[PDB]
Amino acid sequence: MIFPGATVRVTNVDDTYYRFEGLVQRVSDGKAAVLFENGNWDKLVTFRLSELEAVKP
Repeated sequence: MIFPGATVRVTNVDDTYYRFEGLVQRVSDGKAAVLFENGNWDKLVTFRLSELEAVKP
């Protein structure tokens, strides 16, 4: 149910971006590229779907 444009939260406690929320850019092969943003800072990271949970925008 995670699709491009959806907002997700990272749930893997061993990940740098644990609990960060970002926008899904693309989904393929059971993985999703997520864009995190904060002012002039941003980071694009690919996660396995099992490391992400859908949340409200």
